[PDB]
Amino acid sequence: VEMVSLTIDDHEISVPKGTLLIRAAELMGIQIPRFCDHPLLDPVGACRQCLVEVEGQRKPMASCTTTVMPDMVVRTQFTSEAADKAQRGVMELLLINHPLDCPICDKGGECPLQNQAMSNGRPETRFEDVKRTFPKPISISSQVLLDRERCVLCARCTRFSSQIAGDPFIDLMERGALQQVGIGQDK
Amino acid sequence: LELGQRPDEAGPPISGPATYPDDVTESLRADAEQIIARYPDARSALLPLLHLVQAQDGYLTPAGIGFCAAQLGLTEAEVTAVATFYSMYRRTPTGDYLVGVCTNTLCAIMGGDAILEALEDHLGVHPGQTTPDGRVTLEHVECNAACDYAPVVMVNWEFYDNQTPSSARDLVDGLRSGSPPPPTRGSLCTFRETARTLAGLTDPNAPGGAPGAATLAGLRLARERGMTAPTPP
Amino acid sequence: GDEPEIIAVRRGMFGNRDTGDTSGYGRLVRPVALPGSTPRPYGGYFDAVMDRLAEVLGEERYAMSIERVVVYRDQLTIEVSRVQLPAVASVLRDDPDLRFELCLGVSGVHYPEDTGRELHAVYPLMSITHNRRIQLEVAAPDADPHIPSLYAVYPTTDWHERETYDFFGIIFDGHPSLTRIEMPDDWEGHPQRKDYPLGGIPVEYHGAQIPPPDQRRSYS
Amino acid sequence: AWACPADAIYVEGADNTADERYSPGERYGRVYQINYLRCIGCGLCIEACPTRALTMTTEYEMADDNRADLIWGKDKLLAPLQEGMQAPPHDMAPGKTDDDYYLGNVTP
Amino acid sequence: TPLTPVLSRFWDEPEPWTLETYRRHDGYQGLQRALSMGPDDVIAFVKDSGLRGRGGAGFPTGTKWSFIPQERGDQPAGGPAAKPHYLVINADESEPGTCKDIPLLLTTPHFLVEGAIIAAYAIRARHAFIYVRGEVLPVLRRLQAAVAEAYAAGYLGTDIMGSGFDLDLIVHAGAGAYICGEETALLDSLEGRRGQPRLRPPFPAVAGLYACPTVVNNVESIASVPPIMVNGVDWFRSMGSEKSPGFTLYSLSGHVTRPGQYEAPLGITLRELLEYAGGVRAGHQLKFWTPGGSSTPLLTAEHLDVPLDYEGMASVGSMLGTKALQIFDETTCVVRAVRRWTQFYAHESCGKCTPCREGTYWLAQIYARLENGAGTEADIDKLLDISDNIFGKSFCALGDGAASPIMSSIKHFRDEYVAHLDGGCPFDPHASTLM
Ligand SMILES: Cc1cc2nc3c(=O)[nH]c(=O)nc-3n(C[C@H](O)[C@H](O)[C@H](O)COP(=O)(O)O)c2cc1C
Ligand code: SF4
Ligand code: SF4
Ligand code: SF4
Ligand code: FES
Ligand code: FES
Ligand SMILES: [Zn+2]
Repeated sequence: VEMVSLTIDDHEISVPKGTLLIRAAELMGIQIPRFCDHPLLDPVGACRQCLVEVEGQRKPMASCTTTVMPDMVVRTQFTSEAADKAQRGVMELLLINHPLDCPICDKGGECPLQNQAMSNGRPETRFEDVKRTFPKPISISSQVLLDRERCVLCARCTRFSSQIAGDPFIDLMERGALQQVGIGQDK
Repeated sequence: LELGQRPDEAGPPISGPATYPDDVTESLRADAEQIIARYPDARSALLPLLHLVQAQDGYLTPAGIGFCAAQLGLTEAEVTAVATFYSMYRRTPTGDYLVGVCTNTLCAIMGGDAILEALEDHLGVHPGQTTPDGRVTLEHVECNAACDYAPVVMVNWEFYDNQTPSSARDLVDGLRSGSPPPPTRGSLCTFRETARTLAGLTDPNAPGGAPGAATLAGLRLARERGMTAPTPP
Repeated sequence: GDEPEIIAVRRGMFGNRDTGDTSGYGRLVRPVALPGSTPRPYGGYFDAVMDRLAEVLGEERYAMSIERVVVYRDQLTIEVSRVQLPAVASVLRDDPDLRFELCLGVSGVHYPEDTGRELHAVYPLMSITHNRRIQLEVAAPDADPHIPSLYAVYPTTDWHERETYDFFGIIFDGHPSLTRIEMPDDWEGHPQRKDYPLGGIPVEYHGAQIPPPDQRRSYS
Repeated sequence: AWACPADAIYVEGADNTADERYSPGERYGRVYQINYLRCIGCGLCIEACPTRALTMTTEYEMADDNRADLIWGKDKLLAPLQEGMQAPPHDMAPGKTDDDYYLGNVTP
Repeated sequence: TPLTPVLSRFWDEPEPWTLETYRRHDGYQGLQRALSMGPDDVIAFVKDSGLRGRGGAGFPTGTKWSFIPQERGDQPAGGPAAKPHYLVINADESEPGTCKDIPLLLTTPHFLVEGAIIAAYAIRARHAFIYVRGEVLPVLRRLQAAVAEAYAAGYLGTDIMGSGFDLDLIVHAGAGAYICGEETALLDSLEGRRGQPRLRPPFPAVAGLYACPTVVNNVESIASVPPIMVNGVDWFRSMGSEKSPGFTLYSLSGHVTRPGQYEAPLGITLRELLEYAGGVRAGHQLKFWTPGGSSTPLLTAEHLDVPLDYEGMASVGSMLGTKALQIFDETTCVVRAVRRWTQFYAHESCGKCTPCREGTYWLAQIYARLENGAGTEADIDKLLDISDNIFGKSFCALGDGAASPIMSSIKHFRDEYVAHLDGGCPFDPHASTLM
């Protein structure tokens, strides 16, 4: 198997060719925030939470979509102010419309959003405007309730229901800020 | 159970008749075979099919979503994802004429916002709503690549250039009651006819479509100034 | 040595000790390393203390005895190799320039994931004359939990070697009588070892009970 | 209960169905027990509450000959129904929402 | 520089859209010239022509065509069988101010048809698609009629001009979505999916339509291909500059007398175009303008002499874009226009990525508060920081385009932005209603 050397932050490691930057950071012990990335799902690069700074790239690169290449130099939020600013701005944008539901949320305590907002988010809000709202919760089946306001539209659910299980009965619907995971009709 | 979106939600969710009659489905399948035949991949026809069903009814319905899903082998909630994504796929009964005032920045401040306000006060109907007569559905549209003609008002996606509040009021009055004033660029036809046209099932040899003043402005200036057209080889 | 001392390997985001609540976040692998060897220019009087200790101890003896030097949060720890502990303790207590007469005790800490070095004994020493202080760290494997007892050098370590034994099983070879001091002599196990269960009972409630915290889910 | 060092609080949430609503919002604590033989009075619980639903009064006289009797349930802990209040199983104040309750914009 | 009409030359004639009129002016002669040359010959011809993309990208068309793998000579085995090549002509035109393509398609669709045939031959694509937005139904009808006429006249189908080339051209009427104009969202919509941009790589040149090699070109570049196949390359290079050769349409619109489409060489400064148009609306002065569509940073009078070419606008910090040239005068509030553009971007965001989806919503609300009396001094800083957090972080360039008006308007008119804090917009909208 082909192996490519690489430098994340100041440290250097070698990983199999085709590895994603987020996976290399995981193996090296660097915790890059991530919502849409999933090891078993094909990368989508939607949430933009996993941005890192890559030498020779003007824009921040979504580590969940950037395949490792030889001699590439990557600086995460731990060693790049630009990367940290990008990640924290993405977190802030991720939280502006989020409901103040942590006490009543079932995911509370086990929420990746809570943890990654603590570790990579602003201490307090700048958002003094009106939050986007949906009727909550809505049942998409006898078993699964959906709270569209808490949805970060990471598409992990839809990407699973399409790639892993061949049952795409949920999909992202509407457009823009109104976009929401849904079943379309009574089905 | 109450599955899916609540009916009273913003951006009206797909609703209406659950299924089409046998004859309606027969005609729809007859058209859909022709639509499918023209693409390397069947699913490529999903957008035209959504237009086709949007012609059978005045708007996208669960019946149309189901028809498209069955035709393309897709599931509902896969067709719905595409359907709800595009604006032209209206989701409430559309009147005989969709009057959309371009309220994008340019057209808006060139007068478009005033046009929209005047029409709202005239028809007494908010954008996106249909007149009680069911003949006009007022809406506001984003830029329609007719900026040089600003303000521009679309009627079933046919242009009306340089519209002033009085001109637009007269236009909507004509559309609602009687004769539809001719589009400045385009041949006006009912919403269903335009929906079928978008499906590619209407004769493309429609009348109208003269270049108009703005499109010629540059050529007219070049002639009036006797400007060297270009650089003869 | 000279490498970071990993006491535990933590894998998965959010400090999950097991598979994890949300799929796809468990692939991180972050070793939990304690602070490693400090670069030589130690801060404050630590430089003087270490220079004096290396002068009193022969270069060979110093290299054999001092396994590591750490300066963390402006506190000096000296990883002293087992066996050599009494010699360096005597040097520290007796050397006029070191004169660490006050040994504050012995603390046991268990690192079940630290191969060959599971049990650490910490000796906080203070020199009143020089108004200095340091800590010694002596590691021992779980298989041979033996350390040289400092009873001759620091009698105050008596009962401490006992408490640390009672709670960890470190044998402190040479102690005058290493008998359990806290737990009953018939007690089985060493409570403060991480493998020893907390030994709580469920909290009783009307129609329900809460298991002890060691049984319930936690994140670290 | 999460913050209690002594595991002295047991709480079970449930949905505020429109037929029977006990608190604003989606969830209410239908079972709430404090084992006062495990309570250490630290006050971490009240510091933990995001709604001020839990306070600590100055009342202290409390003792029983029975272990079970000192596990105080929701009925024993609920504050007395004051003047202007209504039975808990009722709909929210007209033209009010959970945010209004938390912002303090509700009245008898 | 002279206002060079090439594509516009037919216009003002009776029924210029017909195939007969197009032929009357060397129509489809360029296609014959193309077929006389090899497909790689055509690719090199266009590359030497230096025809840069006419959408927002501005990338060289010749190189883009060359990127398609075509197994030229190298055909080791038929088992791989290659994959079909697809030419998609991006007839979508939804960038605010971008109204150059719709008039061209409505008046002389045969320019685009001939260019598309030439390009498909160049990249050896047996199928071509015209993706045209559905809100220009007259353009859809004109384009369908032109394609039908080309089919009847033997320009399409199989054995075009007995050259052995085969091409079936399909006009796809896309529904309403600005984002669909972006490639890999154009392809996603054309495949029957949500018009959301794809993750790149793989790029359309290898994994385009139906996961096959594909090239997406704006209608302007395609329509400019035939005029360069005739008249040669040197003629095209005789306009513009070395780094921006050729001619382009400029969509003068807004507070300008005699607005319309002006076909001019690249690099013509806005001053010349205004002079040709008769200057800004009489009785007012230029306040600001968009060189390209709203996606491009705003420019003011200080840049009125900058050449309208990719290099110049890059040197000024803007992008040439689609040459939308939206013009606004003293009567217009920059905050008002930028709020409307932000509303457009929020309405048009595909919603895929957090930065654009959420930041456009937040910015629209902030601008709504600014135009009203609810503005705050920290609101300007929040606008700038949010725009920074969107620009460069969003998945596609739509987020950058949404941020661009905000950043540019702030940089040029922080004074006006602050003035809005004093109780709202001072400007009277009626003053700008263009009568
Ligand atoms: C949000 C967005 C919208 C776009 N809209 C269009 C469009 O309407 N027309 C267009 O030709 N290009 C548009 N583009 C640019 C395309 O990505 C692509 O570069 C172009 O269609 C073809 O390139 P060419 O002009 O060099 O042939 C858009 C890009 C973005 C990011
Ligand atoms: S519902 Fe789906 S898209 Fe929304 S946050 Fe959960 S996994 Fe992501
Ligand atoms: S005072 Fe409250 S938090 Fe503290 S132990 Fe008692 S019940 Fe728990
Ligand atoms: S920036 Fe992101 S959310 Fe906005 S249109 Fe592009 S992909 Fe969609
Ligand atoms: S996790 Fe990579 S962009 Fe979302
Ligand atoms: S702004 Fe109205 S058509 Fe473009
Ligand atoms: Zn204003």
